[PDB]
Amino acid sequence: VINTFDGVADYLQTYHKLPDNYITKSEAQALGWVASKGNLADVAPGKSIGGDIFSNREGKLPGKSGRTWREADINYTSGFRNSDRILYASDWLIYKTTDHYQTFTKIR
Repeated sequence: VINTFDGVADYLQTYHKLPDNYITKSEAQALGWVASKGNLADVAPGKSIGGDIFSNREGKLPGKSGRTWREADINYTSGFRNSDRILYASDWLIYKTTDHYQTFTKIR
């Protein structure tokens, strides 16, 4: 599984897409995922949540018209989701978060 920051970021860059292990929460919900139960590994073995649009409500991330930000879970294996996320733009700027969207740092 390609679920590490470096794996995802190198990948995102050479393929312009998320690796195979990711699904959206809506997708995830459709196969039986309940956030309150921390059961994703059960309904969707070996997958993590990633590919939903991050709204960038608080302008912490570089803005531009035509630019869309997207999110994805990092270092997930089973249980409750962690606080680790990767944020990628349509123009392919990659940022990381480890504090649940509070602070962002450039990775690519």
